[PDB]
Amino acid sequence: YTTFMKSHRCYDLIPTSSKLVVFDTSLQVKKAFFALVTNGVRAAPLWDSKKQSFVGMLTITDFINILHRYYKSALVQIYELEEHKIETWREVYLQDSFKPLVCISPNASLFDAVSSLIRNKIHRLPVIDPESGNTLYILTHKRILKFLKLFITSLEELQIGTYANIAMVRTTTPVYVALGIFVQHRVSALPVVDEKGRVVDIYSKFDVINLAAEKTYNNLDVSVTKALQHRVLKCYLHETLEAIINRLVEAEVHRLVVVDEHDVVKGIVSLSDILQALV
Amino acid sequence: GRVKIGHYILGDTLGVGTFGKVKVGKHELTGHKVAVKILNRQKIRSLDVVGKIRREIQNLKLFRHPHIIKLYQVISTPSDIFMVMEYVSGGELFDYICKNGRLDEKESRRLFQQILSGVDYCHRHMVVHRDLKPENVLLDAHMNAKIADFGLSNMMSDGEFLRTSCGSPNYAAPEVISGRLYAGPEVDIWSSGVILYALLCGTLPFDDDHVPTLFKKICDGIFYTPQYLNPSVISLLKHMLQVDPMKRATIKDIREHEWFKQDLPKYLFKWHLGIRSQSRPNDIMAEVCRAIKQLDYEWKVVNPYYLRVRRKNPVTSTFSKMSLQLYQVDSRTYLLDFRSIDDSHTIEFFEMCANLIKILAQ
Amino acid sequence: PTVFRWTGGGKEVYLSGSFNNWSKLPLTRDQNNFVAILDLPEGEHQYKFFVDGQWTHDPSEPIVTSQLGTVNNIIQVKKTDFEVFDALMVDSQKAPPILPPHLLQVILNKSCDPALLPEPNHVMLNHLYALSIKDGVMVLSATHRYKKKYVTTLLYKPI
Ligand SMILES: N#Cc1c(O)c2c(-c3ccc(-c4ccccc4O)cc3)c(Cl)sc2[nH]c1=O
Ligand SMILES: Nc1ncnc2c1ncn2[C@@H]1O[C@H](COP(=O)(O)OP(=O)(O)O)[C@@H](O)[C@H]1O
Ligand SMILES: Nc1ncnc2c1ncn2[C@@H]1O[C@H](COP(=O)(O)O)[C@@H](O)[C@H]1O
Ligand SMILES: Nc1ncnc2c1ncn2[C@@H]1O[C@H](COP(=O)(O)O)[C@@H](O)[C@H]1O
Ligand SMILES: [Cl-]
Ligand SMILES: [Cl-]
Ligand SMILES: [Cl-]
Ligand SMILES: [Cl-]
Ligand SMILES: [Cl-]
Repeated sequence: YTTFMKSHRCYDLIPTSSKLVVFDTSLQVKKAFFALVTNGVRAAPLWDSKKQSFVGMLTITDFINILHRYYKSALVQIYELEEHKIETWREVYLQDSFKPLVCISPNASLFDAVSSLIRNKIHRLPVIDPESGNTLYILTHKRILKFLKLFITSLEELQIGTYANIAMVRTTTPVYVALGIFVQHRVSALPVVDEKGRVVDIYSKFDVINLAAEKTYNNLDVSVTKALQHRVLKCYLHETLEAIINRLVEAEVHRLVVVDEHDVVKGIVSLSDILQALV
Repeated sequence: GRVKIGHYILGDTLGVGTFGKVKVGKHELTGHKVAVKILNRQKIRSLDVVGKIRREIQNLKLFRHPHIIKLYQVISTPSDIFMVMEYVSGGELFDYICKNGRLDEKESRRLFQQILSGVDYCHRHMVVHRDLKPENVLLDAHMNAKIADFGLSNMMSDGEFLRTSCGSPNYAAPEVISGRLYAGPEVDIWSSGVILYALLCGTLPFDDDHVPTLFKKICDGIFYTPQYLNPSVISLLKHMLQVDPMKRATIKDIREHEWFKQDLPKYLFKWHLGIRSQSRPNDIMAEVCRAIKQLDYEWKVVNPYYLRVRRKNPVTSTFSKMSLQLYQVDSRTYLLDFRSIDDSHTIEFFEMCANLIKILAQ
Repeated sequence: PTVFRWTGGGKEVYLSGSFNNWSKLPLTRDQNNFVAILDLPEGEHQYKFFVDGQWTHDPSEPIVTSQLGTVNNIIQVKKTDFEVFDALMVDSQKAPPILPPHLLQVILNKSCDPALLPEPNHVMLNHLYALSIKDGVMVLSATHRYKKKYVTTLLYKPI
C-alpha cells in the first residue's frame, strides 16, 4: 500500500482541466471569502505582491477564526471582517507565532504529500512546479483516497482515529459557541446530539461557508440546527476497514461517526487517520 | 553511367510540387523503389524557406502512419539535400477520379476514412498540412490513400493562429481565401470536405472559370448536391463545408457521424478577452507605447500592431515576457490582446497586464 | 557524396578532376542538367568540365588560377555539409487583423465539480481574459498548460 504511494508522482493525480483561485494579500478579506463561494472552492493560495511569492492559503478556518475572534453580537457589524485586508488579518492571526507556506512539487511522490499533510497538520495542500513557480492544483485527502479506492481490486481490531473525549455540540448550541469549539479543539466536524447522547446531525467547517454564501454571518446566536436548515453517515466497530473505506468514498464525505446500537456516539474516524494508517 | 544517391539509382522526375523536383530511386541490388525530393541548398536559401524545411524534416521523420507518405532518410550533400520517401505506384488520386469517374458510396467512404485518419494523425502531432487536395493524395497498388505534400504545412503552437493563405483556391477554406487568421485544423476539414465531394461526384463543389464567382461561392458555402448523393453524406458535407469555422465539423463530429462510422476499420483511430478601445488603430499603438515605457518595460515592435515586451523583476531578478496584439472587432471597435511567452510565471504575467489596464480604454 | 552538375546544353559532357586522376568521367543528362554524384574525401578537390569538345569550368562555382595559367574549379568538402541539421543551420546565415472567433470560445462560462473545466483549444492558451472591475477590484484569468494537463488561474487583485 505505502509502496504504491512512494512510486506515484503528484502530477498523476492532477485533473486534465482544473480551476485555481489566487488572492493577492492586498484584497479585502470579506471579498476573499465571497470569491471562495462564488468560484466554488474551499481554499485559495495567497500571493504577496511586495514579497513576489505565495505566502499562504486562505481557507474556511480563517473565516471561522475571524468570525469567532471578532463577533460582538447580532446588533453590531463585524467591522473588522467588513474592512480588513488578507495581509492585515494574517499578521493578527499569526503575530509572534509565525508560519510560512507548506507545498509539494508535481514530480515529488504521493507519499511525500500524505506525510506533509500529517506533518504540518493541514487538509489542503498546493502543488507548485519548481521551473515555472506556478501553483497547479490543491491536493485534498478525498482525492488521494479516491485514487487509492480505484487502485484497490474490523474497526475495533485496528483502532484508528480519536476515540476518546470527542468535541460535540447540542441541538440548540449557538453557531458562535460551536465556532469556538472548532478553534480550541482544532477539529473539522461537530456531531449534533439530542436530549439523550444519541446523534441527530453533524455540523462541519463546510457548513460554515453557508453563512458567507447566504450573507447570514452577522447572526451567530442561531442554534446549530437552524444553521443546518439550508439542507446522517454512521459506522460501527464490528464493520471492516475496507467496508468503511468503501462507505466513505461512495458518499464522498471527510469522516464517519463511530456509533452504538441506539445511535449513541463512541469515537471518530477521519480521512487523515486512514491515510496515516496506510503510510 | 547511372546517377546514384544511397544505393538508389535516380530515375524519372515524378513531379515538382512545393519546394523541389521529386524523382524515382530504384535500389541497385534490391530493386526497391523510392521517391526522392531534391532541395537545392542555394535555392532553398533564395526563398527564405530554410526554417520551413528544417521543421518539415523534424516532423515527417518521427511520423509513422499507414496513410501518410513515410520519410525514410534525409541525405545532405554540400550542394543539395535529398529527402528519400516511400514510393506509391498508383500516383495521383486526382488522375484516378479523372480516368475512372466518381467512386461508388462504399469505395469513397473507404478512401475518405483513410484520408481523414491521416489528417487526424497530423493534428494529433500539432501539424496542419494546409493544401490538402486529390492531387496531393497518392494511391498505392492496393488502392490506399497516402497524404503527400507537406511543403505548405505548419506547426500548431499554444496560443497562436496562422496567416499564410496557402493551397489551391478550389480546395481553400473561406477564411483562407479571405486571408484571415485561423487555428489550423478547421482549414484541413474544409479541404477534406471538398475531397469527399470529389470522391462521390467526380467534380469539384466550388469551381467556375470566373474567379470572382468561384470566390463568392466558397464564401457563400453554396454547392450543388446531385440526386445520387445519400442524404446522410449530404448531411456530413453540409457540416464540413460551413463558412463559420465555429459552426464547422471537428474530426470528433466526423467520427461520430453515422455515414463515417459505417464499415470503419479499427486500425485507423461574464469574461472578456483583453481590453477594447474605440480609438484609431495608430493612436492605440501610441497610447500603449506611452504606457509601456511609462512602466519601464523593454520591448520590440514586430508588426505595426504587434509588440513583444519584457520586464525586469525587482524581487526575483528574472525577466518575464508577454506579447501584445491589436485586433479589429467591429466596423467601429478594436481590442488589444495579451499573450504569455514562456522563458510564479503566470501570476507575474497577470500583474504585468493589470498595470497597463489601470491606465487604458475599455 | 558530392553533386557535380552542369547547367547548359550539349551532346557529350564530362567531369575531370583531381579525385579521378583527371580522367573524363561522363555526366548523365536530364534536361539542361548534366549530373554525376560521387563521394569525395572531405578536403580539397579541383575539377574541370569537358563540355562538347571544350574544356571549361563552371563560372558560378569557385575557381583557382594556376602559376601556369590553369583555371580550374575548386571544392572544399566540409564535414558540416553531410549532416542535414548542421548543413541547414550553416545555410540560415497596414491595418489591424480581424479577431479570430476562437478567442471568444471560453471554458469558465461554458451536479458537477466547480473546480473542473472543459479542455481548451490550443489557440486560446496564454491569452489574458478579465472580468469588469466591480467594487474597485480586478479579476484576471488565463488557461495555461503544464505537461499534458491545463490550469485556469484567476487572480483577485485590487486596483
Ligand atoms: N530542377 C532541378 C534540380 C535537379 O534536377 C537536381 C538533380 C538531378 C538529379 C538527377 C538527375 C538525373 C540525370 C539523368 C537522368 C535521370 C536523373 O534523374 C538530374 C538532376 C540533382 Cl542531383 S541536384 C538538383 N538540383 C536542382 O535544382
Ligand atoms: N499549505 C499551507 N501552507 C500554509 N498554511 C496553510 C496551508 N494549508 C492550510 N494552511 C493554514 O492552516 C490552517 C488550517 O487550514 P485547513 O485545515 O487546511 O482548512 P480546511 O479544513 O478548511 O480545509 C489555516 O490557518 C490555513 O491558513
Ligand atoms: N469531532 C471531533 N472530535 C474529536 N476529534 C475529532 C473530531 N473530528 C475529527 N477529530 C480528529 O481530528 C483529527 C483530524 O481530523 P479531521 O480534522 O476531521 O480531518 C483526527 O485524529 C480525528 O480523529
Ligand atoms: N459523517 C457524516 N455524516 C453525515 N454528513 C456528513 C458527515 N461528515 C460530513 N458530512 C457532511 O458533509 C458536508 C461537509 O463536508 P466535509 O467537511 O468534506 O465532510 C456537510 O454537508 C456535512 O453535513
Ligand atoms: Cl507537379
Ligand atoms: Cl522500372
Ligand atoms: Cl505500391
Ligand atoms: Cl476532380
Ligand atoms: Cl553552368
